[PDB]
Amino acid sequence: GVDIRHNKDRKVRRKEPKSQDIYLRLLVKLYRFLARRTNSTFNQVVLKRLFMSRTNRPPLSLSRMIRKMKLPGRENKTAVVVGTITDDVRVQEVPKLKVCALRVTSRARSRILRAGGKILTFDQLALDSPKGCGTVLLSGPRKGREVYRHFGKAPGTPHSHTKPYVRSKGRKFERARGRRASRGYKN
Amino acid sequence: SAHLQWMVVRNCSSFLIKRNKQTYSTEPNNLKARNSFRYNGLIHRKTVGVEPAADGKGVVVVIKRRSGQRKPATSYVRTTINKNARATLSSIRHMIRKNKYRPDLRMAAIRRASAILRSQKPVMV
Amino acid sequence: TWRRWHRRVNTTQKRYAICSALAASALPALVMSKGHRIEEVPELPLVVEDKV
Amino acid sequence: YGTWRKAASLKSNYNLPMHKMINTDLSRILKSPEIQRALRAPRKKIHRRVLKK
Amino acid sequence: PSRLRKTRKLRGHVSHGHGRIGKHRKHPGGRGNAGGLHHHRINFDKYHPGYFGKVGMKHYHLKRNQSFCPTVNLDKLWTLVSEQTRVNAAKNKTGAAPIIDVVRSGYYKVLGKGKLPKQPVIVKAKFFSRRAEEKIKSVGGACVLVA
Amino acid sequence: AALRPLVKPKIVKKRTKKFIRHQSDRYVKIKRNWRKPRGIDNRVRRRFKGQILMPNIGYGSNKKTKHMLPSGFRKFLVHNVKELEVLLMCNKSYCAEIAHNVSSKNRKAIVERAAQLAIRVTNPNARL
Amino acid sequence: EPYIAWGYPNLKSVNELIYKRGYGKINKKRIALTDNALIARSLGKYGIICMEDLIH
RNA sequence: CCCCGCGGACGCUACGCCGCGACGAGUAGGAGGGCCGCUGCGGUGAGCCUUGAAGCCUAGGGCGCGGGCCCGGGUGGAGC
RNA sequence: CGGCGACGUCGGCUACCCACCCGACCCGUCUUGAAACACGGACCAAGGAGUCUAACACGUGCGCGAGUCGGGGGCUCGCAC
RNA sequence: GGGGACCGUCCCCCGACCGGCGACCGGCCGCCGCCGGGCGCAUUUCCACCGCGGCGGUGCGCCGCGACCGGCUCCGGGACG
RNA sequence: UUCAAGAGGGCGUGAAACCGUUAAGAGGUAAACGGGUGGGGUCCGCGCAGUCCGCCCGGAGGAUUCAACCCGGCGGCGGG
Ligand SMILES: [K+]
Ligand SMILES: [K+]
Ligand SMILES: [K+]
Ligand SMILES: [K+]
Ligand SMILES: [K+]
Ligand SMILES: [K+]
Ligand SMILES: [K+]
Ligand SMILES: [K+]
Ligand SMILES: [K+]
Ligand SMILES: [Mg+2]
Ligand SMILES: [Mg+2]
Ligand SMILES: [Mg+2]
Ligand SMILES: [Mg+2]
Ligand SMILES: [Mg+2]
Ligand SMILES: [Mg+2]
Ligand SMILES: [Mg+2]
Ligand SMILES: [Mg+2]
Ligand SMILES: [Mg+2]
Ligand SMILES: [Mg+2]
Ligand SMILES: [Mg+2]
Ligand SMILES: [Mg+2]
Ligand SMILES: [Mg+2]
Ligand SMILES: [Mg+2]
Ligand SMILES: [Mg+2]
Ligand SMILES: [Mg+2]
Ligand SMILES: [Mg+2]
Ligand SMILES: [Mg+2]
Ligand SMILES: [Mg+2]
Ligand SMILES: [Mg+2]
Repeated sequence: GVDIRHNKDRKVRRKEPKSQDIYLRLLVKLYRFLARRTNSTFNQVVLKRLFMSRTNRPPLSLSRMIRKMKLPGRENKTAVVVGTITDDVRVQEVPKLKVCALRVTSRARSRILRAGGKILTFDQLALDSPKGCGTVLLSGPRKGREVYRHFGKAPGTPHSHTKPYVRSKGRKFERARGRRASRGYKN
Repeated sequence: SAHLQWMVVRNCSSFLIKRNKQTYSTEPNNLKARNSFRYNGLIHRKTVGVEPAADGKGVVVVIKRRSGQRKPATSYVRTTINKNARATLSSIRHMIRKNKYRPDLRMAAIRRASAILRSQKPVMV
Repeated sequence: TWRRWHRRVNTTQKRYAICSALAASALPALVMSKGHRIEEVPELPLVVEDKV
Repeated sequence: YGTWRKAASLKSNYNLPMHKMINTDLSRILKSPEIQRALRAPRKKIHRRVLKK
Repeated sequence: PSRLRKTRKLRGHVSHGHGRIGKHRKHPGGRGNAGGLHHHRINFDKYHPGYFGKVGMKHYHLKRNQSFCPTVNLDKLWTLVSEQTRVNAAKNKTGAAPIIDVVRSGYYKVLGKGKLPKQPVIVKAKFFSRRAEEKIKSVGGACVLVA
Repeated sequence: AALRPLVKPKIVKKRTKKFIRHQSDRYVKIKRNWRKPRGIDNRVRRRFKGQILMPNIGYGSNKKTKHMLPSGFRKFLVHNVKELEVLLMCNKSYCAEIAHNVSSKNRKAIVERAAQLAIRVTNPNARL
Repeated sequence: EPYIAWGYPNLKSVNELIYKRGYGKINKKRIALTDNALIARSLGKYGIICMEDLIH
């Protein structure tokens, strides 16, 4: 007998996409080969993002992509996102962008192309930059989800600002005892 | 595309046989008759198949031409070889190797031709 | 009787299933893999005159 | 059902779904000189366990 | 699909996953939200503060239509008109500014979140916030009220 | 005489006897089919010495000789002549056998065809 | 103290332990020291390139 | 600048195949896999069957760690 | 490298009966603790117990995406499907 | 209320340059391959039989024996410091 | 009579428990069970002088036609 613990032997991580999308599986095959047969760590990151779930591949708005592309030294670089690129109607000027995405919204696609931009899929990105040279790997806001407002410390604990689960919002719904000093306590 | 069509029929096909911990594929131009991307006789732009002749002697070497991929009526060119075994294998070797027409199927077609010819010669007592 | 026998499928889902079905019906390997004996058919996006 | 450059004229809001992979020819992509130039050499020798003498 | 559920895997296991000691019994602890101030007090206090007690003034016969006042922010303001409208105004030589009627688009109040492009515009709304009015005048526009 | 396999390795079976169910000897109502004992005090489940053994993955056969018949072949069930030609290129590793429901007239043609293709049949003389 | 037996090995004990039962932790794997290249690849930066260097 | 030889095993169901190292108790409980099993529906097997289906019986031959499964013989008589 | 092979023998660790050596208390259940002088169980067959609806929460898959969704209604020879 | 103008997407055409004939196809050439028919009718080629032939592979119907090599292990002699 | 009464008016199939008879084996620690052998028996193995097949060598026979050229057809690849 040996003195070890076996509760952490099996690392919990995606070794493949749980999706049955045959097109996603094809470009997983392409980037499984690229990650193995190159020393590019860019291919390793892209490959493991391809396995990720939809909640782990948040959409990237056009405004956020433009703002990251406008940073110094990123001219003539390809914006790579492993997910959906989304139109942001809050912006009025779209510059010229070279973009690779898993998926682009129709309105966002029209805006990028009309501004002289270029849109690539991940198969075309492999031919353009097999090692991912001259690319900016972007990601949508991972915690930009309603669930994360409810996560954290319990709402009925001091110094916790987490949203409780309520069927309705109003003066009659969970605004009394434990929420104000007049009604017992507040914390 | 061959890779895309493979992802559709790798597990869902009328030619698929899955029995006794084994898997076989019964499409017309499958050498070795195995379910595999390399040996699938439907998904590739160029394929080679070896079948016994219509009568009980010789082999039929069918290749897939490159032009009418969506026109199955004229997509396959069938030739019949009815000579001695050594000469028959040489013709199949030259068709595959000299033309550079799917060289990865050279020995599979040659072995299948040998099996067909070996089955055509009369049994003994 | 109130087992919820029916399911609603988004219209964009359903239109996208039709597009996939139509695109697959023009590829010989997929139609053959359904076992349709399209051996001697002249052309698989198979179109005939309006006279029919 | 429209084209990719025309919306459908009989569905008032439908357009053809977009490909997430334009060229689904894995063999051709992998054999392209752009891919092959960036690759390291294949490691095809099999190293089996050595019997410790 | 019942073939994908835990019941198919719990056959042959006597307690069906509920345990030998505690068993699976009808209603231990009460039914529904029973004992929210008694034996379930910690859960209600921990996860649902404010649940117990009255706060505020009640109002009989509330009519939600009377309080109907949808709002739009300034960042989304130019989306209420066509793209032709905004390019024409920008390249217009004169001082002619387009009119945006947010009531027509379905909004009553104009809020002032975001920033406006540097071009004048006439905004028609039932209500304006103080900062929305200031930002509209900063780009040389005007705010006019409607009923 | 009979068609020989490509290779005939020595087949090693870790256990040659069936795993009988606990107390299947004492009751007709309990069949020999294996069932894992889950009782709190069951001595077979607790693995006391001298008791009925429990199947586990350690008894697994060598992957090189798994599903191998004593003759060195592996079996593929066939129902007609068409399914017999899938074994044409697997002649020396896989043997055909005819399904029980196949008629006497039809399995005569299967046996005749398999003799031609050098495919071994496990039940060649099965309705005659 | 109650769980171990220990002492001061001599030169012969070190040699026979390393040569007969010497295994290296190479890439978190237990690899038998059958070649000097296994020692030099992982310990060459420290000047140790053979079994004799490891024993020294 | 292969050529007296025109030739040269296998492979790669990539959900595949191959290599190396460590490890393996388990109630309550959790999860995964199941080419384990039952019934019915959409497809598919140019599937099986009165030249004998289902079912049942069997000192018959085997396969799987196992759930179980295939085949021989008998009975049976219309489906699987 | 040797011996032996048809009406007597050769191989078949499986499977039938028997013998011997070693090991071996009857399961299920509650329980700190069951072989218990703790309960249920004579035997066999067939039946027999986490289901459906609604509402939430989180995870995963799919479509679209600052939008999304026709589920109620209506239009399509009114209906083999 | 119309009818116009403009703008955005389109449309089939009249035409040139641009990258390529592509996994959208034809005609000509060039090389190669296969097939059919002639010629070639024998130191070529092919078919079947025989040798208790050789070289390779697989494997011996059953029961046995030996040899050397390597791994692990338990022991025994001899000699040196 | 019937194809069949091993379908004979509560009659398709006809399981298990339980019982009768026949056959084989055994029997003073109740039976039953796990592991290991041994004996006997029913069967299985076309068991019974025990593989196949690639090249080459030798012997004894047949058949065209072997290569290369000519004509025709069809393919693969390349072409400013
Ligand atoms: K963790
Ligand atoms: K549970
Ligand atoms: K276990
Ligand atoms: K079916
Ligand atoms: K099994
Ligand atoms: K039967
Ligand atoms: K009792
Ligand atoms: K509706
Ligand atoms: K009857
Ligand atoms: Mg251990
Ligand atoms: Mg553990
Ligand atoms: Mg359990
Ligand atoms: Mg039970
Ligand atoms: Mg219980
Ligand atoms: Mg077994
Ligand atoms: Mg029993
Ligand atoms: Mg216990
Ligand atoms: Mg365990
Ligand atoms: Mg109890
Ligand atoms: Mg007590
Ligand atoms: Mg007990
Ligand atoms: Mg007692
Ligand atoms: Mg009690
Ligand atoms: Mg009872
Ligand atoms: Mg009682
Ligand atoms: Mg039952
Ligand atoms: Mg009868
Ligand atoms: Mg009866
Ligand atoms: Mg009896």
